[PDB]
Amino acid sequence: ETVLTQSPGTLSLSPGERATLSCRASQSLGSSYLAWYQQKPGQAPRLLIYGASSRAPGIPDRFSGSGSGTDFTLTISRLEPEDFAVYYCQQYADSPITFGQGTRLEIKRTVAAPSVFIFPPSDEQLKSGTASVVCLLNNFYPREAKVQWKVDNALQSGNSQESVTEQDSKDSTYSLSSTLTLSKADYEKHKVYACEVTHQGLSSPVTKSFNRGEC
Amino acid sequence: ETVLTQSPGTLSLSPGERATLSCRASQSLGSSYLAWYQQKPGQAPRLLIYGASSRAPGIPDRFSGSGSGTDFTLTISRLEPEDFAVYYCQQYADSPITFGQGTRLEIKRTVAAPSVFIFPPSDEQLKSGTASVVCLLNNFYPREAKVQWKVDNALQSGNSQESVTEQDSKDSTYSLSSTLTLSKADYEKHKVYACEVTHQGLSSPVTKSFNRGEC
Amino acid sequence: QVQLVQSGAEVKKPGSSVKVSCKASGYTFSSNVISWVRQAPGQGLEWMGGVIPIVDIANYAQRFKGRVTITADESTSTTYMELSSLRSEDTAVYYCASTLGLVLDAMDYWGQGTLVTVSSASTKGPSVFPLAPCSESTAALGCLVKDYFPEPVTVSWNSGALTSGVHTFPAVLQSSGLYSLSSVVTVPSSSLGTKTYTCNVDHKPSNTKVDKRVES
Amino acid sequence: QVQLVQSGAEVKKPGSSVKVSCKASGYTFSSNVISWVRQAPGQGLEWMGGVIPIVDIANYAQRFKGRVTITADESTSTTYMELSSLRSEDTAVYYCASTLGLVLDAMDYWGQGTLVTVSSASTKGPSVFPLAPCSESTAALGCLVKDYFPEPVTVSWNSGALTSGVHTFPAVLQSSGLYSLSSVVTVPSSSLGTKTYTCNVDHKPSNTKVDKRVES
Amino acid sequence: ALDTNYCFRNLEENCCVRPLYIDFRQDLGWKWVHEPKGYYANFCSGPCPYLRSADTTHSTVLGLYNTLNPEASASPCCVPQDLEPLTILYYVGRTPKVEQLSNMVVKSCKCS
Amino acid sequence: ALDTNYCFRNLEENCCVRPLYIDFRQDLGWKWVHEPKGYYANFCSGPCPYLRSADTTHSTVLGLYNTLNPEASASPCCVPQDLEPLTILYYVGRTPKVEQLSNMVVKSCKCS
Repeated sequence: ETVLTQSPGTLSLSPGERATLSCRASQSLGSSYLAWYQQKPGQAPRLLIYGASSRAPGIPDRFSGSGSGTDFTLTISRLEPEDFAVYYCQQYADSPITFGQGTRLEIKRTVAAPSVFIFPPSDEQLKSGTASVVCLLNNFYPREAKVQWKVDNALQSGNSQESVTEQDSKDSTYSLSSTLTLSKADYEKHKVYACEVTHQGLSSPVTKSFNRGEC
Repeated sequence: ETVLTQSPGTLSLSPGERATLSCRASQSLGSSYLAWYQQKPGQAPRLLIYGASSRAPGIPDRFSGSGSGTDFTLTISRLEPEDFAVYYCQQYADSPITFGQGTRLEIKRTVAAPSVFIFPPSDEQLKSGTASVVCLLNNFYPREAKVQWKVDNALQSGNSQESVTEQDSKDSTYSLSSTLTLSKADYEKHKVYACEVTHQGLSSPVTKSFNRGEC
Repeated sequence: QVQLVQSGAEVKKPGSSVKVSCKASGYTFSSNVISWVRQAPGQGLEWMGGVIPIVDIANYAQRFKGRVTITADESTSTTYMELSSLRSEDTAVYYCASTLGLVLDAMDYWGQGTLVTVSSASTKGPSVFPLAPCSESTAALGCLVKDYFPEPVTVSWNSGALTSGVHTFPAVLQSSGLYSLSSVVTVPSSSLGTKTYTCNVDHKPSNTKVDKRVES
Repeated sequence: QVQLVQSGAEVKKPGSSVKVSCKASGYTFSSNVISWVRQAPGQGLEWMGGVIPIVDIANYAQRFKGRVTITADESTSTTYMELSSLRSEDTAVYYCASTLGLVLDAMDYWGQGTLVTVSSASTKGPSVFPLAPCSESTAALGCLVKDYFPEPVTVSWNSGALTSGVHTFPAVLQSSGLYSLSSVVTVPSSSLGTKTYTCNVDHKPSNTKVDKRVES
Repeated sequence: ALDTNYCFRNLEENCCVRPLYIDFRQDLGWKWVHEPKGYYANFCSGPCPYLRSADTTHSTVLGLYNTLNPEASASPCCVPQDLEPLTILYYVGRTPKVEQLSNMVVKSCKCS
Repeated sequence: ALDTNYCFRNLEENCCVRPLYIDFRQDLGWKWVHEPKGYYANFCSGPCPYLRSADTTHSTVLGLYNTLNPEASASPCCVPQDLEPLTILYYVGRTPKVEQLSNMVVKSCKCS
């Protein structure tokens, strides 16, 4: 009923910079009915600010909230590493309680190239019905990559399940796993297979392909 | 729905004599289901025997019960002065509880002629409304008596409000008090009045009488 | 020495409900069963019914099933018999006794009793009158209390200075709905006009105490 | 300091109902209202409703106005969130948290979470497939777990050794209704006759253990 | 739920149902019942710590309260919760009567 | 009958209602109520001698029993016979809510 809309959708900044998240309510909230939570991958939400600008116990000084009415803002002055995660705003002025669509604050780092690697279906899987063709993208940034396979030079149709890892901790990049899961059906029908991948690197789309062979 | 019958209805004897008061039940009452009470003027009956021959705590050895079926008998061995009262037999072998018609135990003594007296309708009584005429037998025995008034040789036992007194303590006689309540309607129109009596202790009946006169 | 004390006597109009009580002085109430027996004037004993304590299961008598309601009460250690829609015959002394044990036993502990008078009449009376003679030795005269209500009436002579010969009689109920009893006493003619004979009558219900004398 | 311990994850059949629970450390259960918020895979938080202890009055988000039920049991010192008429969409992480004070406040104390997965599935998996590719310098070896269910799966390498280079992916659901993930690992071409390409895959639910080797 | 089925199978120290035989005469002086000669009416005994079978919200509050202030002496009590009846046999004169006395035996107990 | 109208008006030594004020915040930690700040949910206490407002036949029979066997430990306890509600005012967000909590206050007492 009362919708909170946080922005920006994603905020990539370098450690130390000042992070400024926003939340806009469809209706007015008092001066003390909004809240801020941070969510670390695979963890319950951590309460940061209540009312507004009211720091929850044990929360660091660098976390300051502010605002009233409809526009509220959470500001992390000096960004430490354990600050890059997901941030949601919660309102409790009018039932039901409602959160924001969230905001992703992640590490901004020098662009990097994705170490592509095509993979051919295993013998232990091909002697069976299915055929899972794997295509990797080792480490890149800002994970702003679009992928499309080529069935004998042809764009794809709803056959691409691709998950992505979380920005690594030792290096700060992402790894993707694009998979064209098609059975022996259209497999033993065509022959050309490629994993085209256009990435922000100045019009240089690489495409490692392969003919159907073994070692 | 279960009637008892004691007898005699009146038993008269002198202290020291043995009194044998019996009670015959409608239906049987086996044994240990019939009680014996005593009742002096103005008191709650006192328990003597329950079931039978089992006398209540604190009761003189002279008091003893006996019998079964429909024939129980209370026996007082050496009759005492304080032992002349009314006795009832009670059954509790079948609801509702029921009692005997009672039995008087009056002390016996020589015959006594009634000292018949008469009174005139008092002046203060003859004032508001009309007065009543009072007759009075003093001390007789054995209470065998009937008393008819007289109005110029006339009366219909329609105002025969006579009541006897309890046997005396000093001596042992009764005293009857027949009242003759009338109105000026039939009083002022007659002259001769009399308390015609007949106690069967008299070799001859008597009848004190009087013509309304004065001091 | 276990006692049962009933409530004061009461007078009520026909078709009404009286509520007599009984006081088991102290402790032996539950371990006992309380029955109710009533005695009509000059009549015998009627078994009203009974009730068992703690559990409250009363077993009335057919003759009264429907109008009598014997119920006990332990919070006050007293049982109350209750008869409604009273006829004139209901008038009598209501006794409350405890049975020897069973529900239908030979009660051994009785109350003092309660005089319940049922009739159409009001608290009034009495009409005291003297009784004169006018000859021969040792004549007797008397007194009279007429048209009173209710029954409670004590009649003495000369503030109780007279007992020998005094004969207070049993009241009676005429077709007038009011009570009236006669009273006399024998005395020597030699003490006539010399000593004074007063008829100290008493009536507890309505505040009344009358006196009277004799002469003729 | 207050600790909240929810029940363990659960797998359910559509149409059935799941009952998750939250364990409260006594000294604060009776004085804290508890809300329940769930979170769907890669989605936002949804407040489901809540309840006040002792008084047992709960209110729910209109969305679940008729199939959710939050109650509390002070004895067990826990609160139960029972959701029935289960749908596939209901599959998500159900968190339980205590509010700062009011019925509708911010929440400072949460639970670990409870994964309630609604699937028309049987515990079947995982299908481990070894896959290798091929002036290269460096390449990677991808050990691919294929079809399996439910989704609580761990995949260590070489009995817990090779930790650098590893990229254990997020298991996505397939139209077949089962999950599939991949443990790709970049490595220097300098590793050939290394003799240790162990790919340990512990599917927890079914009693399953797997260790493959990648080559060619 | 502190019933016979539980209080009787464990040696409880807190509030629970205790067994008790009451002989009709020797104990109550009811020389009016035929059969039985007595019966197992039970009772309840034992402390009522917080969170222990709270009859009402009050009992709960009074429990949560008395814990932090035992000095006030307001700890809720242990009292019967569910009571069963005891049938009996008594004679009226000579007719036999079998009636069922209500609320005569304790089966479960609560803290009120 | 042992209610406020009698228990308070006297200095009863045995089973009776006893005044007691409980502050929501301070005594229960309930930071959710708005008004009142607390209330008078009383309690009951004091010996239960023979025939004192016995709840059931049982409570009566156990009464007579414990009277003769003091060291058997089966004296009926004193517990609320009458409870009343307690209207309260709490906020669900920013909306006044006036509900009625049940079995919150002891209006009278008995020996169960």
